[PDB]
Order: sequence, then C-alpha cells, then structure tokens
Amino acid sequence: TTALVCDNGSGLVKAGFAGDDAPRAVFPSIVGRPRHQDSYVGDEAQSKRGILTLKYPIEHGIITNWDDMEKIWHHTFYNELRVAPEEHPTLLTEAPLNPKANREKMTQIMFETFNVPAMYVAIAAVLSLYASGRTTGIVLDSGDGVTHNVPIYEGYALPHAIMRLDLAGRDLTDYLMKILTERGYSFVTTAEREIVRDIKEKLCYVALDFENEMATAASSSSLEKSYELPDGQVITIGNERFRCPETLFQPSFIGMESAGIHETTYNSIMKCDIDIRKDLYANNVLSGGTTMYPGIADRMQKEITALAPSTMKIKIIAPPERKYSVWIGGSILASLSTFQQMWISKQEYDEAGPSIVHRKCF
Amino acid sequence: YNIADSNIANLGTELEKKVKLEASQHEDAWKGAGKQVGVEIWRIQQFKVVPVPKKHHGSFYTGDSYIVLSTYHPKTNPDKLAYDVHFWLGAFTTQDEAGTAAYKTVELDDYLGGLPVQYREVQGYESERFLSLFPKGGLRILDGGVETGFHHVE
Ligand SMILES: Nc1ncnc2c1ncn2[C@@H]1O[C@H](COP(=O)(O)OP(=O)(O)O)[C@@H](O)[C@H]1O
Ligand SMILES: [Ca+2]
Ligand SMILES: [Ca+2]
Ligand SMILES: [Mg+2]
Repeated sequence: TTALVCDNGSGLVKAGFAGDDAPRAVFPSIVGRPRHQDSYVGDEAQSKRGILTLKYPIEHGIITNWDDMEKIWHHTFYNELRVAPEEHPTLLTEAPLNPKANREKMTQIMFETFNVPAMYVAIAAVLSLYASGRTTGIVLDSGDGVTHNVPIYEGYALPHAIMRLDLAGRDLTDYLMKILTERGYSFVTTAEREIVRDIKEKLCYVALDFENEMATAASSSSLEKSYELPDGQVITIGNERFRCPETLFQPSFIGMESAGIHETTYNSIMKCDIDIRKDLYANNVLSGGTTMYPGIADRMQKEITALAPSTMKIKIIAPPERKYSVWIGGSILASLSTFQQMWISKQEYDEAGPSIVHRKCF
Repeated sequence: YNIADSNIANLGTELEKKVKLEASQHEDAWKGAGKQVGVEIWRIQQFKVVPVPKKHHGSFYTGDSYIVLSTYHPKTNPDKLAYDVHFWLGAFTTQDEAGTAAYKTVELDDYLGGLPVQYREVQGYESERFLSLFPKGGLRILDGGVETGFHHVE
C-alpha cells in the first residue's frame, strides 16, 4: 500500500507517491475549452492554448469550479500517475483560513467519486516546516493563490497568529500584464496570461532598495532584459522586472490596502507569546513558487530587521527546493504509519460524512 | 478571517491533542520510554524509529538524524520525572531523516503528555544542554550513516 500525495496548488498540481523525494507529476491546474464558442486538462490544455480559453478551478486557494476540479483530479489519477485511486490512501493540502466547506467537499468527492480507501487534508505550511527539519518556526508560504504565515511551536500551529493574504503569484502575473502596456505591449487573453507568467518567472526579481532600483533603471539600460515571444517577436523589459514583485511588499500597487509580506510576517510573530518570538525570528522558512524571486530573502531580512527590536537575531531560510517543500513534507509524513493512523477511512466517511474531516485533520 | 468558519477552527483544541495522543500509541519505540532518569536514543532508519544501543549513546553518525530523550527529576519534586527531547541532525543527514526526526519528536512529546521541552540540535550547533548530556569525551561524530528512505525520482 503506497499513499499518494497530491498538493493541489492554485496554479500547479504536484502529485506523486509517498516515499519519493519529488512529485512525479507537476502540471498546470487548468481546464481549457474552445475559445470559439470538449475540454483539455493540464499540460495538453497549455499546449493547445492557441485555440483554447484557460480557466483555473482554484482561485486564492479555494475551489470555485467543482466540476472542473473533478476533471483535474481525474486527470491526475488516470492520465498522469496512471493509478486506480481506490487502491491508494491520498494526502491533500490546503491553505489555512479557507472556508470549512472547501475541505468538506474535497472529502465528499474523494470518497464518493474516487472511492479512495483513506484520506487526509493537511495545512500546507505545516508540511513545509517538517520538510525543513524543524518543529518550531514561522513559515511564509506563497503560491499562485495565497500568501500565508503560520507560526508553529513544538509542532503545533498557533491559530490566533496565522495570517493570510489573498495576494500571490496570479495577482503578480496580472499586474505584470498591466504594467507591460506602458511599454506598448498588449497581453490580455488567458493564453497571453500564461506567456506573461513565464516572463515573470524568468526575469523578475526583488530589489533590495526599490527607489534606488527605479533610479538605476532610468539612468541606463543596465537592468534591461530581452524575451522572445512564441511568435518570434522579441520584447524588452526594464523596471517591470522588479516593480512586479514589489507588490508583495507594497500591495497598494494593485490597490490593496493590506500590509506587505514583511509586515504580515512581523505581525504574525508579534501575535505569539513573547518568549517564543526569538525562535520564530531566527526560523523564518520560505516555501512556494512566489518565494523564488531572486533577492526576496535579502529583502525580507532587511525589512524584518527594520521592524524588529534592534538586537533581534533574524534568519530567513530559503530552501532551494521550496517550489516542492509542501509536497516533500507530505511525502515524509505520509511515509509514517502513525500519521496515517489519523487518516479518514472510507468506512468512517460512510458513517460520519464530510463533517469528520474537521475531527481528524489538523 | 472568521476562524470559527474556517479550516483552522479546531486547531489548539483538546480534540486536536486527543487525536494526536492516540496516534502516538501506535509507535513501538515509545513503549516504556521515559520511565526512569537517564538518556534514551533512537535513530531514524528509512522512516522507522530504531533504538540505539546504550553502548553507543553519545556517538552519532554525521549522515543521520536522531531523537534523544533526557529524563530527569525536576527541581519541583525529586520523585517525579520531567523531560528534554533533543533531535540531532547530522551535517550530512538527508531531508527524509531530518523531517521524520522532527515529526517523531513532536509525537514523543504527545506521548508524554506535552511535558517534554523540545530542542533542535544541528551538528556543530548543539545547545549547552545537549553538550551536558554526555560524559567527558562522550560526544563523538562518526563518518557515514544509513541510507535515505527516499526513492530518488530521476
Ligand atoms: N522563479 C520564480 N519566480 C517568481 N515566481 C515564480 C517562480 N517560479 C514559479 N513562480 C510562481 O509561483 C506560482 C506557482 O508556484 P506553486 O508553489 O506551485 O503555487 P501553487 O501551489 O499555488 O500552485 C506561480 O504564480 C508561478 O508563476
Ligand atoms: Ca543517513
Ligand atoms: Ca512539549
Ligand atoms: Mg501551494
């Protein structure tokens, strides 16, 4: 009996088998249908995006199209991993502070539609902390949909101090699409969104000092980079490289009044008991694709230093594999018989229904 | 948001502690642990918690991860037991070993009713408390270690 670990990100499915060191299937969490008004999933939808309109069933960590999400799960089991789900206990993931109904319906579909023998829904940031070999620390997890901060002490997340911002990679992609119009470029369609997402991933970075960097960008072309579009045209981008992820520190760039990711991290630590704050400040763990911008750890270090007491020892841990830290933590925990002992069995679901997820999954 | 409407509404509850206490009953390594003053040591070996024989206590493979339970009499009562639980991470331990050592440290803490105080001990960064566990010259680092439990995806 081999458990499946399926990290359903807002943007990417990461799926594979417990005990493996990496997910064996990683593909876009998208369903595509003809742009001219029957569907394609994942890599193939991306491949045919020239004729398709692409839709993400998960927005900001919440499943908003359950029919399409069923297609995503079906595709993961039968077309990618090529497994029979009724043979595999399955570990799923979720952002914290999601509405309770999201995991209730996840539980219903896994048992009633896919007939899994057992399942568990884990909080993503907790899995990343264990992947880093820690029981105490504060995780900053940022994917395509959610940025969340989870302080954890001696293996228990502190719910009163968990913070969440519905601002992450997809918002940054959309913002890059917008600001590229200032150069005369027009990226508007769902297919064009995927092109700009690639530009963002390849060329963006976090400036250590934003205003200084803006001045550098105007002084000469030293920061400019070229990028070849699928149709062969070559575009040039400059200060957009760092203005795009600056939004994480200045959410007003997209009209949000929220605190930036440095302030939210500080605020989360400050919600915890004073005697554990030094341990949290020394163990900030980054996880998720939106934490991959070059320069982000250094900028976090600088900004948290400015907010914290002047003698506070601060460390940002940025694992190189952090696009997969949640998945890897799930692979480790799902390899442990005691962790699997807490999973919901099909019989428990038959007798108790979806509500049982809240009594078993923490 | 509204925590009570959310998927973290039951974090921090007695129910959470009860479920995790039950899970810790399914690990053979904890049976009889922490029953008397002394040091008990296990090594992670392909995801399993494996006892280290007492003759080896204080010697640690640099490629491996370990759990060290130190049982002692607290100042408050010379006839009762208190606990420090240290997880020791070798400089060359692999991610599966360190992650299992962390998770299973929490589990042993659960098994002992939350009483243990946890200490993460990376090789070369060991706490003053950890250095005090072993007699003069008792702390020794050994080359090598046991193979990772991970299967490598090419
Ligand atoms: N090198 C990078 N720089 C900036 N953003 C990145 C990078 N790599 C991936 N991303 C972004 O991270 C997100 C996907 O990361 P992931 O952690 O898999 O998210 P999710 O779990 O929400 O699917 C997307 O927004 C993607 O564009
Ligand atoms: Ca080893
Ligand atoms: Ca404890
Ligand atoms: Mg994610």
